[PDB]
Amino acid sequence: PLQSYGFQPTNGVGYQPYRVVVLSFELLHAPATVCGPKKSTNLVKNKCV
Amino acid sequence: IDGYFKIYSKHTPINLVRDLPQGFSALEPLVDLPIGINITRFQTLLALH
Amino acid sequence: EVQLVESGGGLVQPGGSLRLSCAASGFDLGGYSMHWVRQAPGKGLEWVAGIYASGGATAYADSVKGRFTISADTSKNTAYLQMNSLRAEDTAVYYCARSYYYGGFGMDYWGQGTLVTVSSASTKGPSVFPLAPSSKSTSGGTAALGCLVKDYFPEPVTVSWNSGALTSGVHTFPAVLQSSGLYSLSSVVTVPSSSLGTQTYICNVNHKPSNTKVDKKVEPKSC
Amino acid sequence: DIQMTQSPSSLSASVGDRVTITCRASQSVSSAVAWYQQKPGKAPKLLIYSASDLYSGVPSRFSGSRSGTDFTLTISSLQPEDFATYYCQQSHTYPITFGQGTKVEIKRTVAAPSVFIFPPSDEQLKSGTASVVCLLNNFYPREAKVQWKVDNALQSGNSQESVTEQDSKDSTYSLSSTLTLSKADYEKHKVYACEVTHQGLSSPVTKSFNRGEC
Repeated sequence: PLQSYGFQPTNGVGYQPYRVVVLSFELLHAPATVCGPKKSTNLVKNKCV
Repeated sequence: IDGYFKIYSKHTPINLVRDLPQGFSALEPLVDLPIGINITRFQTLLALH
Repeated sequence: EVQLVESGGGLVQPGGSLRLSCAASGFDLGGYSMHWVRQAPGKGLEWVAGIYASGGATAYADSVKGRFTISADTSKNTAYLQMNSLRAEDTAVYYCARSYYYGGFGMDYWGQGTLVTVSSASTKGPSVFPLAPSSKSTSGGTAALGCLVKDYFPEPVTVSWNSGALTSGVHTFPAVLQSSGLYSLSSVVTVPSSSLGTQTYICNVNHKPSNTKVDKKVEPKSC
Repeated sequence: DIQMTQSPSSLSASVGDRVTITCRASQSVSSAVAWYQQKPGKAPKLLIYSASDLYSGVPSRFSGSRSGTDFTLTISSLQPEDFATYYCQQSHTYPITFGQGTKVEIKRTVAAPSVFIFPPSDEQLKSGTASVVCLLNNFYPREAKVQWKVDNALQSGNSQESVTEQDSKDSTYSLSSTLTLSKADYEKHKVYACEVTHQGLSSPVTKSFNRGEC
């Protein structure tokens, strides 16, 4: 069912190989982990924040 | 709870082995585990020589 | 750049045989299946056969089984088709083409095609007859003179008027192969009708393949 | 052995327009349907190797998609270099098969033919046969026929046809059709006619002659 790919430096852009990574996100109603900063900033003291 | 197994714990020396130790104590939280399984039953594990 | 180049065409008497071949250039046939396909005049494309260059394994269309046999040689980096018991129905342009392994991919490299014909009347000049113009003009004030060209073989034939000087107003049709085993076509010249009695209208029917030609004069007649 | 059907038999599109040609395998061939572009006198060019696999060297204009079994081939902005007959090929199951081929027209002006009826000439009749000739000149759409009549009866099977190429500015072309009678049969009929019909003609044009005229 599978065929070898002739990926060569002599190929045009449509046949040059590309490395691909696909990011597929979780659909869980109760997520945790793989998180990030919520536009995190620095602490400021003696000012109204 | 909601797929999360929650663990709290405390470990102390004891004088009373017939019953559990007396006096107020609050257990330390350890972890919220995103597992996704149904727990209605359990067993323990021993090492065997 | 990879090319595939065909040769070996020509006429086969009905019931005879012909060997076709193609050479690969810029590409090593091994790893590919080499295929033969056919294009009869007036028809689309039919597959004939395929051979795996690196294995010798083959497949044939049901329509050619027992008649068309193929082979390949990677030392020569060429491929062959042996066509036996050829009939009039097998007149076609025969093509070489290739694809990966044994399938799941279409054919990438193609030759241009060489014509193989079959006919009981393999060498004929044309028979050319004039067509009288209508005596009454059509829209634009024009009228036309013509010729019917028939029973010649092989095709191509080049047809032009006034010995090739007249292209103006010239309408020509392609030749088709008739039941006679010979080819035929027709043409007219449409000009303002008074010009039909002024200009010369000779059908120049050229057959380089038969080493011949006919110069047929067409002119107005009572109509 | 999986045969495939293509449609339309011809498509009409101008330079810069879109072309849509489809092919339907009778059996699944996975996505292994290739497409070719053929001009008269040339080998078909490989455009596509499989439904979503385009060949380098093929204009970026060529693309397509599938719906169920059927594959649709399109050209997003047709150029003069793309007026060719398009064919499908399946490479899944042997024998390898091809579709029928779809022509592309340049989509110009529709016009009725100038109808020229040419009764058999005295010179042509020296052959021992008689060929009644009618030419439809400079007309469009591409599909047209002559309804040939002998003694005003519609006759079917004694006719012959050949068709010429379309004009690069008008899309028009001429149609050649004839009737073959032996000279002896020609002489036995009195009335001959060319009833011209086509897809754009609401009023058939009929030309006629009596036996022995012209």
